[PDB]
Amino acid sequence: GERKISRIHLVSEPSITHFLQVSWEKTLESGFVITLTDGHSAWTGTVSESEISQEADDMAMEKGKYVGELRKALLSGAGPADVYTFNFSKESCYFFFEKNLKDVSFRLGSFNLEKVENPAEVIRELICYCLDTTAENQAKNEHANRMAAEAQKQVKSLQSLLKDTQIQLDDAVRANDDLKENIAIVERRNNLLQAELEELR
Amino acid sequence: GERKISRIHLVSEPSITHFLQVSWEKTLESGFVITLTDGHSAWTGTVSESEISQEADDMAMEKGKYVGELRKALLSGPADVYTFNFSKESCYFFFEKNLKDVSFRLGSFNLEKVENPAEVIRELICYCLDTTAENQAKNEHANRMAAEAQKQVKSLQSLLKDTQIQLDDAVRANDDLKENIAIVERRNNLLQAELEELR
Repeated sequence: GERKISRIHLVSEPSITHFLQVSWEKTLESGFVITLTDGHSAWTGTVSESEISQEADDMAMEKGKYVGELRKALLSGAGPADVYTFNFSKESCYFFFEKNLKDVSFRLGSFNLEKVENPAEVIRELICYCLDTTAENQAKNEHANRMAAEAQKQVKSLQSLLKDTQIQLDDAVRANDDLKENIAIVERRNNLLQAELEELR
Repeated sequence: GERKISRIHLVSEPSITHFLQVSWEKTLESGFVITLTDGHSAWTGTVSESEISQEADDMAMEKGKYVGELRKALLSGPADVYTFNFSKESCYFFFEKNLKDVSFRLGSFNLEKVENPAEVIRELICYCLDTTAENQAKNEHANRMAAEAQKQVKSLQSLLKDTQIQLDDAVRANDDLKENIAIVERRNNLLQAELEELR
């Protein structure tokens, strides 16, 4: 499947950066695993397709749009706009977040995240993912750069060749115009000469 | 400065991944800070310029070559060329280079256990997220440029062929025209000749 790891700010624990890892198979709508960690402990919960539907109708908003909101809130980086606000109770292990508008805010979602017994394993796997992804993109970046450089050389050569050929074509066209002019002239002369000869014979 | 985070396996804990974070100003030779973590605890030590030089002379190895070995061992080849050992009791960390039929001690330093491992780990994760993001963007951009350039190549090739077909056709047409000009001009010459004979 695929995953997105983001920096998150919890109102309840405001002085340190927390990390939110969300993973899903093909789409977020199919359901997803959501993990929260502070670099020491880790809380994990699973949200099902039906639970997404449930949360969507509790707010009387269309399911698809709600999934879009889930994407913007959970899968992106929270900017200065402060559109979304995040809270987590370590007692109830309940994770809830609001959307902020002008002059009003409403709860956009909430889920239970069970404290894991193996936080270090989760953290190691997370870091490993980041390392692997970096490596993969670095290799792909080199190949892409190789291909780009090669293609760019070919582009310059092809530009030159195309231009030269275009010039030759223009020359040939002008030549063709002049030639048709001359054939007309010479054929007209031929008619007149035959005429002269016939009238004199 | 600079930083490199690498995945390593400790001989004492073979199935568990540890992370080695090495940071240095301009070169590894200047000295470096090294942190080891298992995602729960963290150990940190500092290696000085002089300590590197000393260890190099203790091994009767040339300074540059030893620094090169340190780079390959700590910042970077075939699997398990280098092997890592750490005692959590004595906080003694040593690493060897392994060859066929021989292995030698490459380096060793003391790492004090930090009281704030979570803070260290969070900072490390933050760095990883940034680097991952940067390379994702950089790769994404690179693919855009590559795809664009290759598309341009194909389009130009196609366009070149079409233009070179048009040119060939135009040239042949001109050939036929010049052929005809010659023929009719010959006829005219003969006709003028007749007229002259009749004058």
